[PDB]
Amino acid sequence: SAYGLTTFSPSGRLVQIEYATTAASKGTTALGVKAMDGVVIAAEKKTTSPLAASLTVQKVFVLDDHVGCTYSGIGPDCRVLVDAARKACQKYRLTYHEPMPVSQLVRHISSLYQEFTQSGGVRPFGCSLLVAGADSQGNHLYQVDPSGTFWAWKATSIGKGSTDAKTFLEKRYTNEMEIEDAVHTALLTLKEGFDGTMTAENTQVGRVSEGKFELFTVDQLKDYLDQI
Amino acid sequence: DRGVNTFSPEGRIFQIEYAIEAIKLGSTSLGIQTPDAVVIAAEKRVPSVLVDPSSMNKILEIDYHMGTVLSGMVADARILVEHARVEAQNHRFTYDEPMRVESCALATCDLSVRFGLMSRPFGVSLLIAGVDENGPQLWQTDPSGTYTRYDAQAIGAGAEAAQTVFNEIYHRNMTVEEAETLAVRILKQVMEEELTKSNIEIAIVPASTGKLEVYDQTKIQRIIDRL
Amino acid sequence: SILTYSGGSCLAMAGDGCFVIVSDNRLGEQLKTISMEVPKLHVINESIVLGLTGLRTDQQTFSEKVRFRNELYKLREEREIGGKAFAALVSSMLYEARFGPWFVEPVIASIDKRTGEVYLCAMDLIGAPCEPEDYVCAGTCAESLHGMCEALWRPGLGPEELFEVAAQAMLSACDRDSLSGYGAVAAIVTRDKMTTRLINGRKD
Amino acid sequence: FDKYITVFSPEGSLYQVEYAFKAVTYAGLLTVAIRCKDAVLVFTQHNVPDRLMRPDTITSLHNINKDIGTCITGRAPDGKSLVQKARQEASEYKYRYGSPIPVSVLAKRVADMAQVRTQHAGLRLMGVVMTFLGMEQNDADGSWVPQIYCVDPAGWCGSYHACAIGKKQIEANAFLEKKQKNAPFHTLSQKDAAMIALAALQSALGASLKATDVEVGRCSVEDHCFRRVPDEDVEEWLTALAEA
Amino acid sequence: NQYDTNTTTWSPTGRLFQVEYANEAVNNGSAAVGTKNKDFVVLTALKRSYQEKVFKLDDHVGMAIAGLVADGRMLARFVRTECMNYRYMHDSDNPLPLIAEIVGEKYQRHIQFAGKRPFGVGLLIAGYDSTGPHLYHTVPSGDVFDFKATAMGLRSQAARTYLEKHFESFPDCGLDELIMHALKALAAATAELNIKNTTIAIVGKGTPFMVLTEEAARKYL
Amino acid sequence: TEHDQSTDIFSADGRVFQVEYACKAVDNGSTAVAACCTDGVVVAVEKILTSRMLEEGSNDRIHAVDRQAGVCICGMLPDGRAVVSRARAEAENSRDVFATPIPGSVLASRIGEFMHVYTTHYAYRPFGCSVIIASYADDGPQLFVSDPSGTVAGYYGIALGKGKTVAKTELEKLNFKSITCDEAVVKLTKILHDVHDKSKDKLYELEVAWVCNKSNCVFQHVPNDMI
Amino acid sequence: SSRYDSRTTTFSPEGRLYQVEYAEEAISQAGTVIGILTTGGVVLGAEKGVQNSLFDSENMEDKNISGEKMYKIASHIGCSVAGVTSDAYALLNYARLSANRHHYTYQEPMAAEDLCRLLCDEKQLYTQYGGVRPFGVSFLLAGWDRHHGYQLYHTDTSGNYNAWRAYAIGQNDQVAQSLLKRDWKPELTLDEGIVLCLRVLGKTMDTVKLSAERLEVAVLHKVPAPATQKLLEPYGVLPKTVPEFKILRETDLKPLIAEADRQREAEEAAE
Amino acid sequence: SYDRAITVFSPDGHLFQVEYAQEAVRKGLCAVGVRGKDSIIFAVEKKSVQKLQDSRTIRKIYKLDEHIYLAFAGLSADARVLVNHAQLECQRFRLNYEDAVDVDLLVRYVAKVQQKSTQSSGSRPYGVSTIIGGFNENGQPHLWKTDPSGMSSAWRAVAIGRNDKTVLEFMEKSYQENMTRDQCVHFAIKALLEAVESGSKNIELVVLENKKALYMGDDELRKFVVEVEKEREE
Repeated sequence: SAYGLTTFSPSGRLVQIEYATTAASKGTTALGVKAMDGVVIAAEKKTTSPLAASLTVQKVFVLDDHVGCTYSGIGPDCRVLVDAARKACQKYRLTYHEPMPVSQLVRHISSLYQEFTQSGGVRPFGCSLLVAGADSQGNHLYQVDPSGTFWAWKATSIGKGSTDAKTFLEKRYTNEMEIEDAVHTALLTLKEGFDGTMTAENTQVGRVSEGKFELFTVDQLKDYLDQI
Repeated sequence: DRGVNTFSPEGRIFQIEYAIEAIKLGSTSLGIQTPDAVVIAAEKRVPSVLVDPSSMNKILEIDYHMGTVLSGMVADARILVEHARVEAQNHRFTYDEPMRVESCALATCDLSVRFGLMSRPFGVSLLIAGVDENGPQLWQTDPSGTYTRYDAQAIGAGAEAAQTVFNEIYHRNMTVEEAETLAVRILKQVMEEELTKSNIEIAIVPASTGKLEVYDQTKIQRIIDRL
Repeated sequence: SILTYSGGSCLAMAGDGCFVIVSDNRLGEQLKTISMEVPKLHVINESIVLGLTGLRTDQQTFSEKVRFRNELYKLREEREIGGKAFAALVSSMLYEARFGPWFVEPVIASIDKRTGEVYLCAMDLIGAPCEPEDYVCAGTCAESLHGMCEALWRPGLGPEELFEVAAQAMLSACDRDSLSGYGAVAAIVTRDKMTTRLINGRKD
Repeated sequence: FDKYITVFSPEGSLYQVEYAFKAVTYAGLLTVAIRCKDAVLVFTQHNVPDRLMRPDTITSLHNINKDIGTCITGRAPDGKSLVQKARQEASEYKYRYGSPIPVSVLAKRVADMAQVRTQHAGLRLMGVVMTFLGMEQNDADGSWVPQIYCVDPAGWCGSYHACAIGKKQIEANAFLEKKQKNAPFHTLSQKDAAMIALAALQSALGASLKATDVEVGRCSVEDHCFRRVPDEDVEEWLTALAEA
Repeated sequence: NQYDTNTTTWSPTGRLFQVEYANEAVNNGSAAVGTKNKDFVVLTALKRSYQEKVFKLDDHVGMAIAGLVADGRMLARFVRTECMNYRYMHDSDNPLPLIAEIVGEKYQRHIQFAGKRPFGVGLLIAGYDSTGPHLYHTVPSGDVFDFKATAMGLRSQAARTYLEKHFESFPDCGLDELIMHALKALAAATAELNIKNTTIAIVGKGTPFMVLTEEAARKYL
Repeated sequence: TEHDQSTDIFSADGRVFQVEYACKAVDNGSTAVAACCTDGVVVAVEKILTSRMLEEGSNDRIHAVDRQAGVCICGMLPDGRAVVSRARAEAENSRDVFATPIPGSVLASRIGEFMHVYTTHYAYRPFGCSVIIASYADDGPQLFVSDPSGTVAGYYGIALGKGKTVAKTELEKLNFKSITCDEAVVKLTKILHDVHDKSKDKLYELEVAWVCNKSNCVFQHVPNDMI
Repeated sequence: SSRYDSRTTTFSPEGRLYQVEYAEEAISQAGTVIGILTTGGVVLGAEKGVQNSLFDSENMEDKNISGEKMYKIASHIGCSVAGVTSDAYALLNYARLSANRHHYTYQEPMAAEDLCRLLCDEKQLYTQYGGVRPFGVSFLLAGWDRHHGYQLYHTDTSGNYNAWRAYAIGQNDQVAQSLLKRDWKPELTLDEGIVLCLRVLGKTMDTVKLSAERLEVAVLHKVPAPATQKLLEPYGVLPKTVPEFKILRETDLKPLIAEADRQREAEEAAE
Repeated sequence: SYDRAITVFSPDGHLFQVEYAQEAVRKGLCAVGVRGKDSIIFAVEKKSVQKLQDSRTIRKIYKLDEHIYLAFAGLSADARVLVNHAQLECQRFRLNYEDAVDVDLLVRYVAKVQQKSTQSSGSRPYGVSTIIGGFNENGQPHLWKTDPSGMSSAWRAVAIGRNDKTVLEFMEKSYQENMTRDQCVHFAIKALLEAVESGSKNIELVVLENKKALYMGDDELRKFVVEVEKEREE
C-alpha cells in the first residue's frame, strides 16, 4: 500500500496528527527540569501487577554518553525513535570525531516524525519525547511532539498529569537552582500527581552533569527519596 | 469503484465496452473494396472557419502501399499510427520487403491490449487499407484487440445508417467510379453540414500501381458533380 | 608522477599562540610554466587555513567540495567549524575515494579562539592524519622542507620571529627544486588578527 | 475505517491491535510460566480433541536454538510463522557477532517485527502472544539466571516472575498473585513452583489434569538447554499436589 | 452483490464470482467441436468477414478457441514459445501432457492475485505424440480435462448431446467417418455449413497438424 | 460487514472471515480418506465426473512429489496444483542441498508455511484446498493434513470433504497397529462407496494410492484391478 | 486496500483539487507575517505566540541564521513561513541545498526568482504525482540580485508565486493588506519600513503598546564588503557592498518601537 | 510507487478526468493569438490591477527557443512544468540534428506529453491549454493550439480560457487575411475587451516577427488601447 493515510480536512486540519497527539497525552507522566549546571528527567514506571518484573521496565534511555531521553504515549513507537537517534549519534562521531550537539539530534528526530505524517502507507508516531543533554553551548532540554514540532524549555511535563505538574513547576522554578535542588524539585512534582506510594522501584531518573548523562540505579534513587 | 480488470456477469470487460461507446460518438469514416482497388473516405468536421483544414487530416500514410483512416479519439490514434509506422520500417530493415497489410493490423492490436502499464484501453478503431500479393484489402482494428477483414465497412456516428445503404447497393464486383460515388453518397446522407470539397477526404490504393494516392480538392469535385 | 605534474609546495609552523602557513606561487605542466601567481592557500574561517598540493584539477575540485560542505554546516549548526572537526571531515571525504583517490595532499592549521591552542595536521591522499606539535610540510620539495624545518624551528616563537624562520625554510627548499618557486605567500594567524605577506624570491 | 486498517481512532487507540488480542483468547487454550531459584518452567494445555490425531505431532513448544524455547498462545499458524522468523534472526546474530543471541535481545527483535505491522498498512497483525524462555549470564560474577519474556501483538516486550496467557488468564493471574504473597517465586524449589503452576491451571480450567493433558518445558542452571520434561516427572508433581 | 468485483474475494458460500463470470465469456463464444479415434484428432469450428479461430502451435499440436480473441493470442504465443524451447533442448516433440499442465498453471496464477485479470477464453487442444492422440479442454478457472469428445461455446449443449450417442463407436471409425461425426455435431449447434464459414483441422499418425484448404474440405461439405 | 472483504483484517471477535469462507469450499467438495498402517500409508478419493466422455486419468487428485511421498487434493483442484508445484520444489531442494529425502514432518511444515502466507496480505486470497501428505522416508510412515489457514497436523486416519462426518465414524472402528495395506484398500474403498450420495452426483469413480514396503517405499497409484 | 485510498491527486468536478484548497485554509489560520520592499532593503515581520515564562533559548553560537519565524537560505536570500511548521523545515532544507549547489557549479549566487521557481516546482509535484497529501506551507522570500535588485515574492500551496511591494499572509491578512495599501510609498527608507511594519503588526495583534517579546523582525540589506585578500586571490574582485540577512535583537528595536508608539499616539489624537 | 489508475472510461464513453481538466481551463484567464502576413500576436488578460503589485510583472508568455513562444490558460503551475519539458526538447533537437526545431514538430512533442498524462497510471492530466506560435527558417508563420486530451490543430486566430466562445464568434466575423503588424495588434486588443473589463494594466502583449520578439511596454500599449476604446463607442 502506497497511498497517504494522513490528509487535510475542510477546515485545514490534519486529524490523524491530532489523534496521535491525543494518544501521547494519555501516556504516563514524565518531566524535566534544567538547572544552571545540569538537567534532570524523571518518569513513572508503575506495572499492572506484581507478577511483572519492575527492574527490566525502562522509561529513560541513554542515546550516547552526553544525552538521553524519556517518553509518554505508545512505548513500541518510542523504541523506533530511540534506535534512529542512537545511530545518528554514532554516525556524527565517525564524521567529525566529536559529540553530536543536542540541537542537531533533535532536528534529526523531528524530520523522522515529519516523514510519517506524509509518506504513503504509514500512520504517525503516537509518542512525545523529552531530550536532555550537554554540549559546547551548555545544557539543554527539549520537547518533540507527533507533528514533528519541537521546543526548548526550562522545565516541563508530558503525559496524563501534565497540566497540574506544569502549574506546580511554574511556582517553584528559579533561574539559580543547583543540580541537587533540581533533583529534589523533580521528585516532589511527581509525588503530587502520583496515584499511590512513590518508591525507588516504580519511578526512574536520569541526570546530565559535568557533560555526561547517567541513569540513577535503584540504590542511588533511594537516598534521594528518603530526604524528600 | 469497480476496477479496470473487472468482468460483467455476461462475460464482458466493462472498460472495453465503454471504449466502444466512445467510438460511436466519432466523426464518420468508411471503406469499400473492389477487385481493382480499395477506397477510404472520411468526414472531416472542423470546429470553425478559422482552422486550417490541412492540419486536421483523418487519413494517414503508414508506408507507400498502406494508409489508414481513424475514428474516435484523435490523440489516442496518433500513438497507434506511430507504432504501425515503426513496425513497417523494422520489417523492411530486417527482410528487405514490404510488410503485409494483415501483419500490420495484427501488430497494432498487440499494442492496443496492454492495460490493467496503461490505465485504460485506446478509444480508437482504425480502418487499414493496402495492397500486397493477395491484392487490395481492408482491415478493421478495435479496442478489444480483434482485427477483421471486410468488403465494405463504416465506423462512427453514421455507421448504422451506412450499413443499410451497403446492404442495398454494394456488390463484390463494382468499379472504381461506382465505389468513389457510393462513398460520397453515404457521406452526404449521414452528415450534418452541406458537403463541400474541403470538408471530406478520399484516398485509393489500386492493384495496378500498388501505391497510395490522396485526392486533392480539384479531383474530389469531379465526384460531387457526377452525383 | 601524477602528484608532481602541476608543481607547488606548502608548509605550516606552530608558535606561542600563533601559526604561520606558507605556499609557493608556481603552476606548471611538468617543466613548462603556465603562471607565476597561483598560491595554494584557502581561508576557511578566521581560525583555519587549508593548504592543498597535488594535481591542480583535483586541488580545484576538492576545495570546491569542501567549501560546499562548510556552507551547509554553518546553516544546519549555526556555528563555525573548529580545526579538529574540520580535519576529521576532510579525512572522511578522502577515504570515501579509497579505491580511486583524489590526487591531493592537504595541510591544515588552526587556532582555538578561546584557549589559544594551535592544531596542525597533514594527510596522505587517502586520509591518514599525522598531528605533530611543531610543523607539517607537503609537495614537490617535501624532503628538503622537512629538513630545513628540523634545523630552524624551535619552541615558543612569537609571530614575527616565526615568520622569518618559515620564509627562510620555504625559499631555501624551493631553490633546490625545479617544480616550485617564484616567491611565496604567507598567512600569520593569532587570536586577535590575521596578517598576509608576499615574499620575494628567485625568478627561475 | 479505523476499524479496518492501522490508523488512529479519535480516542487515540488502534482497533486492529485490540482485535488481534481477542484472537489470543478465541483459540481456547491456557499457558502458565514460572521462574524459581534455579530454573524456568512452562506448562501449556495439550489438546487432542480428535481420537484419530497423532498426539506427538501437536505442540505449542519449539526451540529457537539449543538454549532458547518458545511457547505460542493464540492463532496457531501465525505463531509458527514467528518461530521461523525468530530462528532466522538468531542465526543472523551468530554469523555477525560470533556468539549465540541472548534471550532478552531476541525478544526485543521480535517485538520490533510486530511494531512494524501496527504502523504500516496492508499486512495482518499476528494474533499470538509469544513467551520466550532461557538462561542469561551476568557480567559481574559470570553466574547464570533464568528469564521469561513475553511479546504481544502491539509490540510490547516485558519480563515476568510468572505469567498466565490465554482463556481465563484473568482468573489464573489472580490465583498466582495470592500465592506470591507467601514466598517470592525466586526462593522456591522446582517442585514447589510446579505445584503452584499446576494448581493455577486446574483452578482456572475447573478440571483435573493428567500428564497427557499438559506439555512442559524447562531450562536450568544445571542444564542450560531448553528441553521437554518427561511425562513421568510431571506425574510425580501432580501426585504431590493431589495429596496436599 | 458485495462479493463479485475482485478475483481475491471468497463469497460466504465458498465461491469465486469473478471466475464464474469469466467462464461466461467462453459460453458465449462461437461453437467448436473435437473428436478422436485410435490414431487421429479432429477439430471443427464455426468461423463465418473471416474471423480466425484455429491456430497451429507446433508440428504435432494445435487448438481452437472460444471467448476473447486477444487472450487466445496471448496463450498461443506462450505455448508456441514453450514448444520451440523443448525441441531446441531435446530434438523431439514436447509431450502433450506437459503442455496441458503448464497451461493450467498459467491460468491459475491469474485468479489468485489482485494485479492480474482472469483469462476469458476456452481452448480445445489437439495433438499426437509418442503415446497416441490427445484432446484437452481448458477453462478460465484453471481446470484441464482430458476427453474422447467434447464441444464448447454457444449452444454447445446440443453438440454434446449428439456426441453422447455416438462417441462409443469412434475408436473403430476411420478418418472419414470421424470427420463426418464432427460436422454433424457442429451442425446441431446451428444457416448451414459451407466451405466459407467452417474450419476443419486434423492431426495424427503420419499427419502433422494441418487445416484443410477449401479444395480438400469440399469432399465433406 | 466490511470486515470480510479481505484476508488482512481481523473482525471484532478475533476471526479472519476470508479464511473461513475458503474452508467452506473444501467442506462442499468430494470426500477423501486415508490411513496409516505399520507398513505404509494408503489414500483414496472420490472423483465426481462432469461428463461420461472423459478419458481415464482426467482431473486426477493424487500426485507424486518425490520417490517416497505424495499428495492428495480436496476442494478446488487448480489451487491444489499450485501447492503440488511448491511441494515438488521443496523435495528437490532437500535432495540437492542437504543430500537427503525430505522427512515427512518437514515437508508438511513447509506446505503449511506456504499456505499461511496467503492469509496475511491485502492483494492475495487464501487457497481453497486442503492437502493430504503421505510419506515414508527415514522418519517412518507419516500422514499429515494442511488446511487453508496453514494449520498442520498428523493423523492415524482422516476424512475430508462433504462425507467426512460419517466417514470419521467408520475409521474409528479400525485397528491401526495391526492392519496391512491390502486390507486397508478394501475398507477405505467401502467407506467411500457408502457415503456417496446417488441423487446429487450420478457419475463417479475412485482413485487410490499408497507407499509401503511391498512397493519398496515408492509412492504410486494402485493397479486398477484391486478395487 | 484500494477502497480506503482517498485519491489526493484526482481532479474533482469543476476542475478543483480539494487537498490544495484545504491546505490553503490551514495557512489562513496561522500567525501573521508581513513583508515590505524599501529602497534600502526588504523587511520581514512576524507575530509570535503568547510568551510563557518557562520557555528557553537554544543558545546558538551565531544569532542571524534562524529565529522562530525567519530563516536564512543563503547570504542574499531569507524567508518567513506560515503553515505547518515541520513541512516548512522540509522545504527549507531543499531550498538551502538547491541554492548552494548552484554556487558549487557556477561559483556565483543563484538568482532570487530562480530559487523561488525551484521551490514552487517541488510543491506542484505533490499535487500531480504520487498519492500523498501536499505541503501545507506559504513563504515570503526576500532577496537581492544583480538582475533586478531587491525583491519580495510570495509562494502559495498550489505552487504559484507572485511579486509584491508589500504583502501579508496568515490570520488578519485583509486588515494588514488594507493598512499597507494606504501607507506604502516608493521612497521609503529601511528604518521607515521597519516602523511601518511594527505599526501594522501592532494593529492586527490589537494591543496599544508593542511588546518587544511578541514580535520578530529581519532585514535583507547591503553592507560594506569585508577583506579583499589580493595576495591569496590575485584575480578576485569584490564590489563595495554585499547583501546580508540580519535578525534584529531587542537592543536594535528599542528606538524603532518608540517611534512607532509616538505615531500611534498622534493618530489617536486627531480622532 | 503509487500506480493506481486515475483516468478511466465511464458508461457512456466519457473520460471524466479529462473533462474536469477542460473545466479548469475554462475558469482560467483569457488568451488570444492572431496570425498576420509577417507577424504573430499573443495577448493575455492579467489577474487584476493593484497598488501593491510589483511593477515588474511576472511574465505569462514564455519563450521556448529564439523563434517560438507559448501562452496558456488553466493551472499556472502545471503550465510551468510543460514549458520546462518543451525548452529541453528544443535543445535536444539542436544537439541531434544541428538545425533549429520546426514549430509543428515542437507542437507534436507537447501534445504527446499531454496525451500521455491521460493514460499513465499514478498521475492526473495537466489542466492546461496552450497556444504556440513561431517562424520556420523560411519566414513562414505558424500558430497552433493544444487541449488537455492532446488534440492539436492550426488556426489563423484563436482564443482559450474564459469566454473563449464569445471571443471566437467576434473573431469569426471580423478577421481578414494578410494584416499588418499594427492592424493585428488592434484586432487582438479589440477581441480581448469582449471578455475583460478595462484595458489599463490588465493586458500583456507580445509581438513576434521573423527574427525579433517584443514584450510591449506600458506606453506603447496605452496608445493602442485608447485608439480601440474610441472605436468601441461607435
